[PDB]
Amino acid sequence: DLAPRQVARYRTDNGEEFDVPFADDAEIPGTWLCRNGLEGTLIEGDVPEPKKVKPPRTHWDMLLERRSVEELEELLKERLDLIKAKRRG
Amino acid sequence: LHHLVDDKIHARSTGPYSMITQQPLGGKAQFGGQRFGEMECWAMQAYGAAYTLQELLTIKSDDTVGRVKVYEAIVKGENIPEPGIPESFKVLLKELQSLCLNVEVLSSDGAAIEMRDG
Amino acid sequence: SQVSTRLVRLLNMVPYFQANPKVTRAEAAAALGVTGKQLDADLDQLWMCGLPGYSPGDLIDFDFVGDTIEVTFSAGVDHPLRLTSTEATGILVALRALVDVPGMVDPEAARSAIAKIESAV
Amino acid sequence: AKRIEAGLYATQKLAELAEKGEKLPVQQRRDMQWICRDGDRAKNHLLEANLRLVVSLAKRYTGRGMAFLDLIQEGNLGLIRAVEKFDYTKGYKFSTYATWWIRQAITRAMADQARTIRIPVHMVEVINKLGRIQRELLQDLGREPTPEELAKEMDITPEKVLEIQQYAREPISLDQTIGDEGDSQLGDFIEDSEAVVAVDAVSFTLLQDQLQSVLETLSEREAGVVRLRFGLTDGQPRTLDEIGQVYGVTRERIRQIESKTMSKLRHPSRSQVLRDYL
Amino acid sequence: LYRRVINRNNRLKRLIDLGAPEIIVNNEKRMLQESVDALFDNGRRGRPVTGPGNRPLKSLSDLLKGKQGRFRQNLLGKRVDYSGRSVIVVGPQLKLHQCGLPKLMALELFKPFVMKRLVDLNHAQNIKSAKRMVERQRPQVWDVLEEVIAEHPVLLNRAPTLHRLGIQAFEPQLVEGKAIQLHPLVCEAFNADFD
Amino acid sequence: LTPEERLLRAIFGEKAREVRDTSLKVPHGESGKVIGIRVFSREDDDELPAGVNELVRVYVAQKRKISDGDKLA
Amino acid sequence: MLDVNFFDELRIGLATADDIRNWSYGEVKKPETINYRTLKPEKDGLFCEKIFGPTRDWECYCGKYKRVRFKGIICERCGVEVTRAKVRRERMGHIELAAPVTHIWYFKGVPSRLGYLLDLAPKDLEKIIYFAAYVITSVDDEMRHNE
Amino acid sequence: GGLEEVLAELSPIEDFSGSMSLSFSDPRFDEVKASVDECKDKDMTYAAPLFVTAEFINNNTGEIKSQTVFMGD
Amino acid sequence: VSKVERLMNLVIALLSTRTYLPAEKIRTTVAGYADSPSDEAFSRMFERDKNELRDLGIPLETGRVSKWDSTEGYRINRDSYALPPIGLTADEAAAVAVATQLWQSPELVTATQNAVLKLRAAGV
DNA sequence: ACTTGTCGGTGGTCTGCTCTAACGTCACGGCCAACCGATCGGA
Ligand SMILES: [Zn+2]
Repeated sequence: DLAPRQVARYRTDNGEEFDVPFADDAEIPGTWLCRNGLEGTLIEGDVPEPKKVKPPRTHWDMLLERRSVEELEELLKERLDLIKAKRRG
Repeated sequence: LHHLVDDKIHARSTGPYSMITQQPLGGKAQFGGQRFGEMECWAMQAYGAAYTLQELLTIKSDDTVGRVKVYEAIVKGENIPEPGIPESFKVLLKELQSLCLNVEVLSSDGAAIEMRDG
Repeated sequence: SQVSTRLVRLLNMVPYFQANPKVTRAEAAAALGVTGKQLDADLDQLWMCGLPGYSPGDLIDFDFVGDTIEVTFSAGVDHPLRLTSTEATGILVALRALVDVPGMVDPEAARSAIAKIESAV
Repeated sequence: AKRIEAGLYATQKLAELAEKGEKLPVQQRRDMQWICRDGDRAKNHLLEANLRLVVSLAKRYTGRGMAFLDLIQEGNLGLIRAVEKFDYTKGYKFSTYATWWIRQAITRAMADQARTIRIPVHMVEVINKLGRIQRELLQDLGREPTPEELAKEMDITPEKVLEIQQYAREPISLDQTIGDEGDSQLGDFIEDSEAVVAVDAVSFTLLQDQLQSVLETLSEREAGVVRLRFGLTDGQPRTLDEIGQVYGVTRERIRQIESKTMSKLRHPSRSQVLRDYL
Repeated sequence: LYRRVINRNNRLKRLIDLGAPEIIVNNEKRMLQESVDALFDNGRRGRPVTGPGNRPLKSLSDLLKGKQGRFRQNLLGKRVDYSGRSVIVVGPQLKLHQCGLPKLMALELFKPFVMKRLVDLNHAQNIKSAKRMVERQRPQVWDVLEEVIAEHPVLLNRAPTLHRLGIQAFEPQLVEGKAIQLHPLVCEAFNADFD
Repeated sequence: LTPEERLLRAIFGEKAREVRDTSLKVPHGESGKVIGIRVFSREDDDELPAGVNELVRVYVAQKRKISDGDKLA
Repeated sequence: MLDVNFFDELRIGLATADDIRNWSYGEVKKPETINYRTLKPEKDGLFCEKIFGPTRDWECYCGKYKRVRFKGIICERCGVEVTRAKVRRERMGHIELAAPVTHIWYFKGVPSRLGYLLDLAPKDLEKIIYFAAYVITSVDDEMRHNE
Repeated sequence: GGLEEVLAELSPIEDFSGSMSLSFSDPRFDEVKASVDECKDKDMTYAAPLFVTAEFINNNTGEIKSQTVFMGD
Repeated sequence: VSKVERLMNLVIALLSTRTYLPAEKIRTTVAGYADSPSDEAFSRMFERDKNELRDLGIPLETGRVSKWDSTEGYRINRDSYALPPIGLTADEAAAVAVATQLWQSPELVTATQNAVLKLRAAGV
C-alpha cells in the first residue's frame, strides 16, 4: 500500500521532456528545475504566468548615470566632425 | 624483552568497518580483522578451495547484506546463504565511470544489468 | 479570561491528585469545583494531554477502580504552580495581615503563616 | 575614455532610432557603426594595455589558498569594472581607480573561493580583525593573549571569540600519509558509524517475534488497539480520534481500553520475557 | 579538484558573457583545461597540484594505480571477519592434525556459535542475555565452548605465504595460555621458528 | 524510535532521554588497578584547547608475570 | 545487482556526452559542500540532496515528508526524493563545460593516440590544445585557385 | 652562535629604493617559563622568551628608531 | 481540537524539554498547532498563546538554542516553576478558614480562590 | 464573549551587492640527486 500520487510532464526549451512524481494535495509548479539543469515549463494550455525579471545594470546605464545627455551629445558631435574631416577633407 | 603475548593476542568475529569500501578495519587498537592478501589467495587457488576463498572475499569482507544474513543464520542455526556482490567492485565501477569510461555489465541476452539494487 | 482559570485549575489538580494518595471522588468533587458533573469531563480531557508523540506511556494515567482517583503517570507534572507576583499572593497576604479581629490564632499560627508565606514568595 | 563614451552613446542612439525611429541616412548609419566599433576597440586596447597592473597587485596575495592565476583573473574582472567606472574629467590617472577596483575584486574573490566550507565575507573580515588584534596583543603583552584581552580590545563578548576561532578550522585531508612509508592513510582509521552491527538486527527480529507472541495472549480488540496506537502494524502510529473513528467509539473509550491493556501488560507474566530486551 | 573545475568554469562563463578580450578568455580556457587534466590525472602534464604541506593532491588515476591502488589493495586481497592473530609456541604432545588455540581467542572467534548453543541449553533466556554472559566471561560459557569447537577445523597461516603449505587446517583444542601451540613437524612447511 | 522500543519503554516506564552514552571504558583484553586521576577544567583556569570544557586522565597499573609466549633474550 | 552467475560479460568503451548526461541525476553549479552554520548540504553544490539523494532515510530536505508511506515521491518544495540514504553512493552528477576539454589520457600518453589519429606530433598537439598556436581547420582551395 | 650567525646574515634588510633599512641584533634569553616537571604535568613546552633588538633607519631623513622586539618562546 | 488541550500540551512539552525548542519544531510536534491554514495564522496564534502563558505566571523564557546555534527557542524553568516546600498545617487551616468571607470584587475572590487551590495542590 | 485568521507595523540579525580617485604596471621558493629495462621522438 502506497500513497496515491500524480505524474507531471515538463518540457525544457531545447525539446527535452521529463516526468516528476508529485503528491495529490500539492500545488504542482508551472516551472521546474529539470534534470539537465535547465528550467522547464509544464505542458498546459492555461499557463500559470510566472514572475518576470528585468535585466540588471549594464554599461550604458552607468554611463548615463555618471554623464548627462548634453556632454555625450557634444562628444559625439566632436567625434563625428573629426571623422568627417578625416574622410572627406 | 618488550614482546609480550598480552599485547599480541587479538581476535574478532564482527566489529567496525570502513566507509568508502565496506571492509573491516585493521589493528588491535581498533578491533580490526586480519588481511587475506594476494599470496593467501594464490595458496587457496592452488589448493583448489573455491568455496572457502569465495566466502572469505564476499561474506566476511564486503557483502553488506551477506554479513548480517550469515550472522542471523549462524545464530538461528540454518545454512549459510549464498554470497552476493562485493561492494568494492561497485566502487571500482563508479570510479571507472567517473573517468568517462563506459563500463557496463552484460547479461547472456546482451542487455545491461543495473547495479542499483535496493 | 475564562479559559485561564480552567488551565490553572488543571495544572493544580494534577499535582493535587499525585500528592493525595487515593483521594476519593467526593473529596475532589467538593474541593476543586463543587460541580462534580464536570469533574468527569475534566478528567476525560486530562486523559488526552501528555508528552510529545502522544502515545501510551506519554499521556497522563489514572486508576478509576472505584471512587479513588490515583495517577500512575504524570508526564512531568508533579509540582503545583507558583503563586504569581502580587495578585493572588498580594491579596492573600493583605487579608491575612489586615484582619480586624482580636487575636485568636496570633500566638503561633497567624504570625507563623505570615512569615512562612513571605519567605516562600 | 572619450572614444569609449562616444561609441556607447552612438550605439544607444542607433538602437533608439532602430525601433520607433526613422530611416537613417546611409552615411549616418556607417558613421554610427564606425564609432561603435572604434569604441569597442578602444575599450579592448585600454584593457589590454592595463593588464600588467593586475599582476603586480596579485603578486602580494600569493600563498593564501588561491592560486596565482586565479588571483590574476579576478583582478582582470576588477580591471574591467574599473574601466567601466572610469571618469576622465577628474584628471586623475587610471592607476588609482584601477588599483582600488582590482584590490577589491581580488580580496572579495579570495574571501569567497578559498575555503572548502564557505564562510561569508562579513565573518571573514571579523576573523581577520580578530587575528590582527591578537597579533598586536601578543606584541604588546609579551605573552600569548587570553580571550579576556581580545574581548576588551575587540568590543565583543568573551564568548563570540570562541565561536569565531571555531569557525576558522580547515578540514584535514583523508588522503594524508600517517606512517613514514607510503602504505597508510588517515581514511583507513575512520570507522563507519552508520553500518549495521549485524547483532542488533537479529536481536530486533527476535524482539519482534517475542512481542508478537506476548500480544497474542490478549483478545482481538486490545491487541488491535495496541497495534494501531503504537504503530506496530506496518510503519507508523495513529491518534486517539483516528482510531476511535475507525472503530466507531469515543476517544474516552479508546483511552480506557489502552489504560487497561497497559495495566495488564505490566503484569510480570507478560514482562519477564521482555525485560532482557531493554 | 571539483571545486577548482567549477570555479574556473563559472569564471569562464562570466568572462564570455561580459565580452572580455580574447587574451583573458584564452587564459581562462587554458586554466579550465589544466584543471580538468589535474582532476583526471594530477601530474602527467606540468607540475602536480599540491595542498597544505606541499603534498600533491590525489586524483582518480591515483585511486586506480599502484600497490596501494583500488585493484591490488581492495580487490585481490581484503580484510576478513572471524580472524585472529597470536604468537606461536611449540606443543610436542599434539598430533599432526591438532593445534592449541587460546581460550579467549577461540571464544571471540566462536561467539556467534556459543551464543546459540548456550541459549539452547537454557543458560540464557534470549540472545541478549547470552551476549552479556559471553562478554562477562561467565563460568558456564567455557563448557559450552568445548562443545562448539569440536570437529570444527581452523585455518592457520604465517606470512609470507610462499607455497600452498603456508595455509593449513588444524583441529583446535582449548589451551590456558595466550599463545598458539603449533606442532613441531609442520614448521618446515610454514618456515616458522619459535623466536 | 522504533515502535517496538517505544512500546517496551512504555511497558517498563524507562523514559527515553535525548542523550547518548559515550563513557570511557577499558579496552578489550586490558585490566589492572586505578592508581591516579588527573582532572582539568576550564572553569578553574586551565589552558585547555578551544572547544574543550573538561578533561580527565586515568592511570591503570598492572603487574605482569612471566608466561608462555613472552620473549626472553 | 544479484546472481553473480548471471554476469556474462564486462564491456568497456569511450563515454560520449550523451552517456555522461544520461548517467547524471542533475548538474552541479556551485563549488559548495556544506553550510558553515547548520552543517547541512547546500543546494546545487557538491553534496546537494536534490541531485545525489537524502542524507537521512525517508526524509526530504525541508522535513515536510518524514515517513515510509511517502515512498517514491518527490517533495514539491525542496525537490528531494523520499528514499533510502544509501542512494548517495549510486547517483552521479555532471558539469556542463563552457568550452570543450580534451581527455588527458588520450593526449598525454605514450604513444599519443590523438597524435596517431590526426597525424600530428605531440608537440603540435600541446601547442594547439593549450592555446599556443593556431591550426587551419579547413581551407577553401577551390576559391583560392580561381582568384 | 647560530642565532647570532643568522641575525648577522640577515641584519641589513634594505628595500629596492635604498631609503629604508631594518636591522636585528643582540639576541637575549630570559628565565625559563616553567620547570620540567610542571611542563610535563600541565602539558606545556619547556621554552624561554627570546628578545632581539631591532633598529629602523630611514636613509633620506637620517632618523633612526630602536626597540626591543619579542621573538617568541 | 481544543484551545485548552493546546495550552496544556504546550505547557507539558516546554516543561519536559532539555534545550530551547524552536517555534518551527513546536508547530510540527505540539498537537493542535498543525491545523492552521498558513504560517501567519499559526504565528499569531502562538504569539497570543505565549502572551497568555506569560501573563498567567508560568515562567516562559526565550533564548538561544545553544552556543553554536543561531536558532532561538523557548523553555520553561522547572526550578522557577514553583516552590515545593510548605510550612505547618495548623496555621494553614486558619488561613484557609479566613481566606474569603464577604469580598465581592471579582478579581479579589478569583485571586483568593486561585491561592487556595494552589495551597491545596501543595498540601491541604 | 471568546476565538481566530487576514492585515499592518517596529525592531533586530544574518547575508549579499556596490563603492572608495596622488601615484602605483611583465610570479616564485625550491629540488633534483636510485637504478634497472623498454621505447618513442630526434640527429
Ligand atoms: Zn521537502
